[PDB]
Amino acid sequence: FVKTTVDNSFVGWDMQNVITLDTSFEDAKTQVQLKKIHSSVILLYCSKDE
Amino acid sequence: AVLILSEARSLGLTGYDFFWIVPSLVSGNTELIPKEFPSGLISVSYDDWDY
Repeated sequence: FVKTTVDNSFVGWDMQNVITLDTSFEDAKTQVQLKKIHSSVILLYCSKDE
Repeated sequence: AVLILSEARSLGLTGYDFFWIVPSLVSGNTELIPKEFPSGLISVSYDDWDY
């Protein structure tokens, strides 16, 4: 839905590094995948504890 | 050095593009290499094969 909304829009948004991390939470891959982000605003979709 | 390498491998700092350079006193005698030393580790040292 967010892809559909950003595509057919008249303003123009830039989006990079759409992370979908599921491998423990401190095992190598999650660290680098989180380090890839360098812009400044974050949207996250989790369940309280996560 | 061994502890730092073990703690850095788990942090993802040891990948396909990460060059480590190490002084001569770490490679003690080049005959007691542990299992935590990653392949491709440049370390200048004095000569013993020649001379």
